[PDB]
Amino acid sequence: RWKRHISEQLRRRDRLQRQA
Repeated sequence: RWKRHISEQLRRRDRLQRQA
């Protein structure tokens, strides 16, 4: 499910990679 919430983020603002 997170794939839909990340697919748009990782594509726009992939700032989660640093958040972990």
